[PDB]
Amino acid sequence: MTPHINAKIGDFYPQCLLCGDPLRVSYIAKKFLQDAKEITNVRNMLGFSGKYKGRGISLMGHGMGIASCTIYVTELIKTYQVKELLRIGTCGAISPKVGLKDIIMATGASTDSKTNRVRFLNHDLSATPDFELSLRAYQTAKRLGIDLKVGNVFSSDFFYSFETHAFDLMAKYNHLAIEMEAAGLYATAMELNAKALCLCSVSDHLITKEALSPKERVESFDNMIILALEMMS
Amino acid sequence: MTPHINAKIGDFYPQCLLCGDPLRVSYIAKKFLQDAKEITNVRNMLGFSGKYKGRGISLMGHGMGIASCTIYVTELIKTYQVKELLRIGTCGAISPKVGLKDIIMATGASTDSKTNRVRFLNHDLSATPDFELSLRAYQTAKRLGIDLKVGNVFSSDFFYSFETHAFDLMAKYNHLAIEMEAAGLYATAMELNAKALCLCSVSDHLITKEALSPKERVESFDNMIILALEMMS
Amino acid sequence: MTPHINAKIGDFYPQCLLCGDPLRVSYIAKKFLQDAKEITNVRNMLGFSGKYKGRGISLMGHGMGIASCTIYVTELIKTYQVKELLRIGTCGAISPKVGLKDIIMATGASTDSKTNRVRFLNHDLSATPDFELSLRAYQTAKRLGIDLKVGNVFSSDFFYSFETHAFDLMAKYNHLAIEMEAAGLYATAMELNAKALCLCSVSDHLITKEALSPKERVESFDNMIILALEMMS
Amino acid sequence: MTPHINAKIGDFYPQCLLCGDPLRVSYIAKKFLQDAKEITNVRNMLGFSGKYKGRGISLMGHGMGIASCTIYVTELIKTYQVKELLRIGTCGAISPKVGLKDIIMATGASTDSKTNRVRFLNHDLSATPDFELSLRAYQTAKRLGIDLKVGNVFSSDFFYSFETHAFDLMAKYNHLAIEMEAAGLYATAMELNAKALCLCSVSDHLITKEALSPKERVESFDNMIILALEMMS
Amino acid sequence: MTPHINAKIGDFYPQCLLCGDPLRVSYIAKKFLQDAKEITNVRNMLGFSGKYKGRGISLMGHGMGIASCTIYVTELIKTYQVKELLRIGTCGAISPKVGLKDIIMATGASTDSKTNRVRFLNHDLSATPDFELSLRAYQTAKRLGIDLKVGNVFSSDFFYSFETHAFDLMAKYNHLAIEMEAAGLYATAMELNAKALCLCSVSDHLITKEALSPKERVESFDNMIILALEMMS
Amino acid sequence: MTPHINAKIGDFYPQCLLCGDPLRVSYIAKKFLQDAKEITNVRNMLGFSGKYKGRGISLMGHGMGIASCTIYVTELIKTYQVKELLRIGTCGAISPKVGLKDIIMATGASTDSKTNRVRFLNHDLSATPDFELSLRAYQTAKRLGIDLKVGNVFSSDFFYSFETHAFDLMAKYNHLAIEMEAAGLYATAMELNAKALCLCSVSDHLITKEALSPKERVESFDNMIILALEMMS
Repeated sequence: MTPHINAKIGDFYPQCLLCGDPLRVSYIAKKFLQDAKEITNVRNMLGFSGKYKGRGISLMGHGMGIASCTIYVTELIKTYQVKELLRIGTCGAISPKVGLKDIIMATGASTDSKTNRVRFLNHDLSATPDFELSLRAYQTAKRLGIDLKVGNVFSSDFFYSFETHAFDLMAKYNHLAIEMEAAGLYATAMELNAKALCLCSVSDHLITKEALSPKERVESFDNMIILALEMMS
Repeated sequence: MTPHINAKIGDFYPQCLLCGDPLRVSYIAKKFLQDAKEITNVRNMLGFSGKYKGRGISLMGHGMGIASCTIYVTELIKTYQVKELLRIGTCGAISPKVGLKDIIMATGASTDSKTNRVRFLNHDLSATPDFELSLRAYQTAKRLGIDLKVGNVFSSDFFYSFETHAFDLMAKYNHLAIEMEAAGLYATAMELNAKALCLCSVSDHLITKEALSPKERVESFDNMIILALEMMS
Repeated sequence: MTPHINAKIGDFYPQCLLCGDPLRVSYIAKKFLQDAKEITNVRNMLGFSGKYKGRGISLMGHGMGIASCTIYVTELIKTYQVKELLRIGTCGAISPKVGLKDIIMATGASTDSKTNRVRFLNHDLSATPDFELSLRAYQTAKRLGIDLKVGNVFSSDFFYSFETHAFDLMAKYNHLAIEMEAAGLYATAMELNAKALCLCSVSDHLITKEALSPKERVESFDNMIILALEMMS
Repeated sequence: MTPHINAKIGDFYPQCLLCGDPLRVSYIAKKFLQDAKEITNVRNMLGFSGKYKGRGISLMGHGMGIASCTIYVTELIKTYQVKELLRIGTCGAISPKVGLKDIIMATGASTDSKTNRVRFLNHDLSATPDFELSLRAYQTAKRLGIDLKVGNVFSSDFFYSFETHAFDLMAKYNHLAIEMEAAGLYATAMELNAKALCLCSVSDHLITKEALSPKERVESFDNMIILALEMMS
Repeated sequence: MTPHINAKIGDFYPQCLLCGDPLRVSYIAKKFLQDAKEITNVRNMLGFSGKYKGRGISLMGHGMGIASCTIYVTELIKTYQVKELLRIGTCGAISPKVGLKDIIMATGASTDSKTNRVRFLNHDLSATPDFELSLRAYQTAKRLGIDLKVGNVFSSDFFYSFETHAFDLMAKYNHLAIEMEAAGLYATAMELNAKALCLCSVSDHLITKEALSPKERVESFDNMIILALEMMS
Repeated sequence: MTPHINAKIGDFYPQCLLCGDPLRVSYIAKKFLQDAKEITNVRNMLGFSGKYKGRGISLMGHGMGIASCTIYVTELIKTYQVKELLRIGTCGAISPKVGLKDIIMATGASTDSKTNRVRFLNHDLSATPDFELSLRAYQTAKRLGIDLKVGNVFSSDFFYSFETHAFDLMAKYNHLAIEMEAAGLYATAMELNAKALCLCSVSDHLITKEALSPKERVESFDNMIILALEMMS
């Protein structure tokens, strides 16, 4: 039905969790969902629909980077009628305000990409999440006793930065971490009148300088997963 | 002291309400504050300290445009130890999602200014308010029976726009109204680790050409003033 | 009549002096003009008309920053038919060629604002004054024996710069001082086919760190004020 | 070994073929490569090593967009010591000079990404392939009776473009087709002193809206796979 | 001594006239100077020294475009000690206020070049002439009976514009004509603390679409030549 | 017929060699062409037509910098029907891989000019030569026993750089040398559907500190001249 998703129209629930990693999506379906069905698998980018403790949710992989993320989110909204999108990914810490393990809620996503300038009159689009979703996250995290760190992230076109000298400046301006997709998710959701939010877990520390294995990036962040499932349930 | 404020160190309370118009500031002190004292008046830009329901509150004018607002906000934080800054004003609505008398909570401020590019590595800074402050506005509005319109505003360097043809695109991307300062207030507060939020009253609709009568303008601004004072108690 | 000026349509003389500070404007009206009338006071931004040595002249406050200055200058030209606009402001010296209280005529106003890029095809607009006003300032200063310094100024969106490391480069390219409005004045007068010039007196010296008090910024510049009045005769 | 590749150093041969779709990578391994072995599978992004006409060749998936392709290419060169990278993909034709089923050698990759301005002093990096590899492709195509179409491609951050009105201009400047990775592959190989080339098969015509059937796409893709393997052996 | 000038250090007088065309330079030496000596001829770019009414004056060709003009003016100031540089060039009028053969004094040179952004912090440099020279031109034109038209020029990288639709906008903002060098002459003299002015004679009218016809462009601009020689005398 | 060329239509052969220096063009005409005729001479920018091994070839000066090169290339293609344009210029080496008098073939021309962003939607145009011409150069160089170095060049608006600290980064990205016209030649040829290529001989080595005299820049590069004539045969 679209070039990158081979689900039937109607296979997605209106609420969808997203990860860049399709194997994290697969792990979520197996560990937390019942009656789960793989609904799409083009380019190995898996998506699922199932029940979290009796309530329907969908999961979808979005690949790495703003261009990849934009592709999947565009199709989810425009073709698959998805209304609420919650990214739960990984990020690299740069700020003294946060530590490893920490879950960050991104109230803004700054970027070194040109995509928002192309979208938005070559001006500065402030890429932001839906407020209702951010409120629901905060309240749920409180209810569950999960100490959520709240601020900006910086969404980069680079995993391997050319601007490591600038991390302190970013931290000063309340950038808690760097990842590579939130500004894409936020701008696409704004374009298309949908509700989006990004949470991310600090697996890696860019200034100290720890890094999780590929396996730990799938398996270490059950608290963030539970937060997402609970807030969309 | 500073070139633009003649208050004594210690004259400002840590929480301050801000408006563009120093006569709106004056109006607030004269009507709503107990023991209101004028604390500064350089360039006729007035500021006050007083009490509301037993709580110390300051008020400060910030003039028009990001550059003017930045001066005042920088001085308030760095010299006068202001920690929480709540800006209230009118705007020009550009979205069908809002109408006359609506109060907007600006969860992002986009801009055509170069100021955030200068501050932030020539990249896109997502200028955002403090989350706790925004949560405090939402909960207070709920208590007061105000239905907050939440979304982005666009902060322009132009009152008389050369890009009116772009207003529908702005509205498409969840910009509910146009004003001239919020992106500056937000960036400055991000730079300086202070808590900021902007609320805007819809007095004019730039698309529908709706405009409130001079009397209902006084009544609607009073409603927004009450919201703000209630938030700072 | 306009949102920012409440003068009647023939209240301004075609020749108008401008200061960002409405209290310097008030000072000038009281000390130097006969039959001076306050003609506007919206947002506490004062303007006056009266006579100097028999000839009508107007005075108008323009606030701080290009965005503020543009609002006022646009309205003075379009609504009030002002033909000649002479800013007599303050600036921060960055060259040893000038000292505290020196008078500078800006033959060009460079800028870190995006406003002229937005106005002018995303190209470089060289913001410049009317040559005949500049000629008249030079000749009037020689006659009065006031030694006018002549060169570029840099019109910034920042009073508190993030680029102090660049001030030497700006001084190398013949920028004598930094102020915040000249580029906006010049571009607005260019757009609207009006005659403009900016003079500024040095109120801050960024080499020497000496800075005037707010009161001194009103009172210390009679030579600049007399120069301005004399060139309008 | 890296966050995105779980192969051991020594697993990749120094020549590697790249495709965006890891299922395409799998197909090539299963049909064309002797002793095909899966060597990486992080995020479902498959990579393989095996032999073609006696020559060791590796295959690696790179995902969609410049940011994703940059991650994988950086790690293949800097960790896995890959020296020669040949990307083969589909593209959307924009030029009258090409049509469906044509194979394009990209001698330049233009872009709407900011990545190369970030890499390269905010100037214009002309992102180009290694000349000797491009010569090898030309000679191998002639030998195989492939009428190789040669020109620029335009590497976009957008699959769903906001600038379809510009496709004719891009075609005028010798952009034969649009894809989403070549500028990244080229700039990364330039940075890291590796040899890279991108070939792409026209699967869709973005002007006429004609498109190959799924069967027709696999058949045209096979010709390009043979070209790539033959030039690497 | 330089790659572009084969004059000996000391061959140039400190006052030098400049044209893009070395054959205009030749014409001036032969018609207006006594004891003229050709002092440089690298790339056929002729320069001369001679006498006008007993005073030493030099002449130098500078080719077309900001980059060519910058080469020669940098060399003249830095190697050859030239102190005063007066360009007497040709331009294409975009204003109704000017006609064929009118002389324009450029009080500002706008540009579509990136050169000034490269030189000046990526901001807007207002490229302007030395005020004393401009005063000297104005007084000398007055004494001679020459009607000097005064305003900005637009210095383009394009003789054959891609933006002819924008000539009306350029004219609105007080650009009387388009040429290709003034912004570079002015920026280089500002860099290097030298005095520079640009005069240009209208050879082409781009609005009325009228032009001088080769014959004709030779003795056409004697008013400008003499004005220049008189101001250096 | 054009303001910059006074040749008659049909005076140019369809294959043209180009140098910035019209005296190098003159040298080539006298030393290597039979029955050579000077065909144009406007602004001392010479051009010729003659025969090599009985085949017609033309030669044209293009001056210095992209704006100048663009003027002449535009006129040669549009008015004079020139189909194949071969720049044989000079350049400043920034890589250890090349020495004084080495011949570089530019497979891309990076730039600090704004010209290609003006041309190309504010995006990155990858400025590249015609492939068949580059193939011809390579094969012809083999035939002659000339060792042709191949890679990118950086086309600057500056001979005297403000970014000398960036040379090592340009070299890292496979820029062998800096010159000032190739990106303009390439973009113009791309715009007008013509075949172009740039070869340049090293006249300055910016790393080792060699620099040829003006005479050497005319006379030292017979190998490059012979290569160019033989490739047009």
